[PDB]
Amino acid sequence: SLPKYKPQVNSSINDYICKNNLKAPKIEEDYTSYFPKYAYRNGVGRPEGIVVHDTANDRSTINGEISYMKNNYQNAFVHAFVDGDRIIETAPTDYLSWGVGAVGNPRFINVEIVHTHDYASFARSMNNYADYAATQLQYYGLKPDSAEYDGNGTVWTHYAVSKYLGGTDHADPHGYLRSHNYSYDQLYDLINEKYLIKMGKVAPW
Ligand code: NA
Ligand code: NA
Repeated sequence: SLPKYKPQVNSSINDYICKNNLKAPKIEEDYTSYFPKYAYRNGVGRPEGIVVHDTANDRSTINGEISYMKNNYQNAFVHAFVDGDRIIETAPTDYLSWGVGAVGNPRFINVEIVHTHDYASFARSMNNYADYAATQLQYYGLKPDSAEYDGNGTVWTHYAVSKYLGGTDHADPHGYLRSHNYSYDQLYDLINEKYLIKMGKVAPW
């Protein structure tokens, strides 16, 4: 059989996710007819990676975030939102979204983490981000490569886009993940494992 993934980053939260065999919900669509449908720089259907954002909002729900975004889409919109219960895709991943400024937008799928308020719901939200991201990497034939420390790859934080590409100055998701005793590198390891499970290279949970 296939080898179990050896975690490359210690994570008691990822251990919890795996041990309890958490299952991500289905990706559901909530598209909006008036959002623009613009190409990535290499074409429609040509994303180069995916960005981790968080809503920076301790009070909102995923429904409130989506309501706000549909009203303010000319200022910002993203591809999807995840929380502890749902994965909602709000724009097709084949077209760009307005989520990470003028340099990153023509390159990357943008996904927002909605804030959660207990341990189990936070863990699920991480599992859900990672499932969605691994799914996109697989579908588009991208392999996980973290850009955090070298400015190159297919998985980016908003912070990394601000640091290496410019066009924006946000610092998500580091502070938010830290507040829940997690980190971007633990998330990345979870994306990597899930990608490898989907690609049939390591054992499913
Ligand atoms: Na898609
Ligand atoms: Na890299």
